[PDB]
Amino acid sequence: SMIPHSWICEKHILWLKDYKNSSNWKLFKECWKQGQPAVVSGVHKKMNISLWKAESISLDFGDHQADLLNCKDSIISNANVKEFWDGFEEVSKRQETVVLKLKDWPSGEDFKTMMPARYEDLLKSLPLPEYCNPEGKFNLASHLPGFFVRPDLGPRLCSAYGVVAAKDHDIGTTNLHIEVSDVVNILVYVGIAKGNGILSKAGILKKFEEEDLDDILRKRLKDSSEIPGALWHIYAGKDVDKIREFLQKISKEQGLEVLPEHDPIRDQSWYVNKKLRQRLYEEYHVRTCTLIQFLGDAIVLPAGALHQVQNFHSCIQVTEDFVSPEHLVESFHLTQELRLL
Repeated sequence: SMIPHSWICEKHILWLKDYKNSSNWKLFKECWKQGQPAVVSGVHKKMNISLWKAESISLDFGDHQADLLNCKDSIISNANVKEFWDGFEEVSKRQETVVLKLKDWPSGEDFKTMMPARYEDLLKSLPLPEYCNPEGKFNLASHLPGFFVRPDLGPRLCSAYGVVAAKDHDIGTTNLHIEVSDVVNILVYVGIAKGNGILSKAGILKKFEEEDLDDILRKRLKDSSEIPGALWHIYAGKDVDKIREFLQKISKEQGLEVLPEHDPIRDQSWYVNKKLRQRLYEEYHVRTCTLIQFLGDAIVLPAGALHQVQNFHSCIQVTEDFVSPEHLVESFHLTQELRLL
């Protein structure tokens, strides 16, 4: 009856250590009720390696044109999809180089229909299936009529460079934002970049080690079988109002503050860098949870939580609005009353 686990971020996040343990949902249930996020590690061991590599995604889907975003300014880049992928692990092939992201490509029904093998593999591999799989007893997603859920309810593939080559840790690959539904975020591929004098795998490990981490996290990082990809900062949903007030104030101390009653959280315009996070804590006593997402880690966030992401290596993440076996009771009404209003 043992479910291997620990807590990280001063007991804010449950770490389920065994993706293979079929009772994970029993412990998750109790922490989730309290609004605690969770991380399930090792999900890449269930997944089909060959579907999720950059090389295979690039080959299979490289013919579809899409916009590339420069993560520093969120302006659409001149780069096309082929040049994006060419630069994923080869810094010399990048447009100082910039941090590009291919966001939500593909996503929603198109992910399901145009990448059906990946979609099938995702379904088979989702952790906490009672809560995250469409057929889960506790997942309402498939059940709620149209009006009550986000219109974009579905899987999303995101791929982006790490910020390391640009040498600019003020860049977020995912800016601070709120989740309208519960979501699970799986890091499915980590690409080590080379070229143009970029810091090596070992130097990037050192860069991870220089962050303010929990003892538990540093220990994980010492394990050469685990591959760290991205740095996350996660906020409790109950702190949303204070964070918004803080960013508005910071916006006013800059220029920026022309428009009245702008919502910097809705705008998705901020990456809250180290200096700002420190200032936020002092001024509002809002704590930052720091996580490192390693390959195979599935980060499970409740509706209302806020987070931002900064890839260090190149990363491919798949997100699912996160469905749910075993509670034909709880989360089979967060899309039984949520497709619907």
